[PDB]
Amino acid sequence: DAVPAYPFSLPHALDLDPHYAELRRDEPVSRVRLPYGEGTAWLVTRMSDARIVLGDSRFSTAAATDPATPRMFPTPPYPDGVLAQDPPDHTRLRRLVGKAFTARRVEEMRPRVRSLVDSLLDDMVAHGSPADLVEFLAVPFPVAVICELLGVPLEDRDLFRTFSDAMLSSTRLTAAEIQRVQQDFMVYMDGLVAQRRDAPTEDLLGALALATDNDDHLTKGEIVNMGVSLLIAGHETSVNQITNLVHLLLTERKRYESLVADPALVPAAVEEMLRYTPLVSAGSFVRVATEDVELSTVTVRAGEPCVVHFASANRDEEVFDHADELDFHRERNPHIAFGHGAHHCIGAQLGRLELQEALSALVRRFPTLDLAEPVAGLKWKQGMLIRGLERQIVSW
Ligand code: HEM
Ligand SMILES: CC[C@H]1OC(=O)[C@H](C)[C@@H](O)[C@H](C)[C@@H](O)[C@@H](C)C[C@@H](C)C(=O)[C@H](C)[C@@H](O)[C@H]1C
Repeated sequence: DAVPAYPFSLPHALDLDPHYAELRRDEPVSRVRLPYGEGTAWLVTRMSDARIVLGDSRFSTAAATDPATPRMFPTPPYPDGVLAQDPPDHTRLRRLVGKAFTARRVEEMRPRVRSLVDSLLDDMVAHGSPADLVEFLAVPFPVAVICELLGVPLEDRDLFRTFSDAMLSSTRLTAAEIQRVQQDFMVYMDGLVAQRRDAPTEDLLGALALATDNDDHLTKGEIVNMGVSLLIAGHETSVNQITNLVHLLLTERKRYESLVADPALVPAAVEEMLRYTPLVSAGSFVRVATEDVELSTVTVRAGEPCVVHFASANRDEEVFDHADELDFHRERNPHIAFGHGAHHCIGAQLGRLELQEALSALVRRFPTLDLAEPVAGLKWKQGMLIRGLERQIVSW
C-alpha cells in the first residue's frame, strides 16, 4: 500500500526515531508494514494504548502463531512458546517456574550475585586498564547466574550463546537458518532435561523434568521451550543492558559522576535508564484483537493485529515530565521496560538485581571509569531484535 515499513529506519546507538514523537502527538495508533508475515498492523506509540494492548484478554498472542500474521522476525512464532500462550494456559505454564522469580527469592540471590561480580572485576583489575567491559563483566556475569539458576553447564556458554544470538535475529539471519537453530536448541534443552529422569536436581531444569512426568495439562514442547526461553532471556537481556546503561553513564559522564557521589541512587538510576533505553530495537511480539477494542483514537477490529514500541510508551510526555531527559531524581516511574499484563517479564526482579549489583560495584570501585574507545567506532549489534555493544573498552 502507501502504509510505511516498520521498523522506520536502521537503528542508531540507543537513539529513538523522531517519527515516534510525531506519531505520539498527532497519530498515536498508525498502520505499518512489518518486515515479515502478510498484511498491515497498528503500531502503538503511547502508554495508555500499550497498557490496553498488553493488558486486555480481547488481545491474543496465540492468534499471532499464524504465519500470515505480521511479525518483526523471520520465523513464524513457535506455537509452544510462552509468548504465544493466552491465559489461562499461559498462567499454568508460568506457575511451573514463577516461584524461582518472585522478588523475595530473587533478593535471596544478592549475596552469591555480588560475590560473582567482585570475582570478575578482580580478574579485570589483574589484566589492567584499558580492558573490554563486555569480555570481563557484561557477558560472564549474567551467563554464570542463569547457568547456576537453570542448571546449565558453564562449559556450554559458546554453544547456547550462538543459538541465542541466532534466535534474536531481525535481519541478520534467514527464516531457515533460525528454524534450524530453534530445532537444535529444542533438542539440546530436551537432552539436558532428560538427564534428570533418574537423577533429579535442585534447579529449574529440575522442576521442568518433574513436570514432564507429574503434570497432565502441559505438553513436553511447552515445558522444554520454557527452558530455552529462560536460557535466552536470562543472559541476552542483562548482557546488553549492562553495556547500554554503562554507555548512557560514560557519554554524558555527569550521570556516572552523580552515582559515584550517591551510590544509593543506583536502584533509581537503573529504573530511569530501563525507561530510557530501547533494549527491544523496534516493535514487539504481536497481539491480534479477538473482539473490537477501543484505543485512544481508533477501534481496532477483531482479527486486526497490533504491535507496541516499549521505548515509545516510556517517552509519553503525558506520563513522564521532561521525558526526552534522563532524571535519576524522578518522583514516579510507571515505565513498561518489562512489559505489562499476562506477559510482564518473569525475570524482571533478576534483571533489576543484576543491573543493580553491576553498576554499584563499578561506581564504588572504579570512580575513574571512562570510555577508552571513540563513540563513532562503537560496535553496536546489527540485525537483531535487541540493541547492545559487542565491545566496550574502558579505562580507569
Ligand atoms: C533488563 C532486563 C530485561 C528487560 C528489559 C526485559 C524486557 C522484557 C519485556 C519488555 C518483556 C515483554 C515481552 C512482551 O510482552 O511482548 C519481557 C518478557 C520476558 N522476559 Fe524479560 N527482560 C529482562 C530480563 C529478563 C531476564 C533476566 C529473564 C529470565 C531470566 C527474562 C525472561 C523473560 C521472559 C521469559 C519473558 C516472556 C514472558 C512471557 O511471555 O510471559 N527477562 N522481558
Ligand atoms: C519482536 C521482539 C521480541 O522478540 C521475540 O518475540 C523473539 C522472537 C522471542 O522468540 C525471543 C527470542 C524469546 O526468547 C523471548 C522469551 C525473549 C524475551 C527477552 C522477550 O520476551 C523479548 C522482550 C521479546 O519479546 C522481543 C525481543
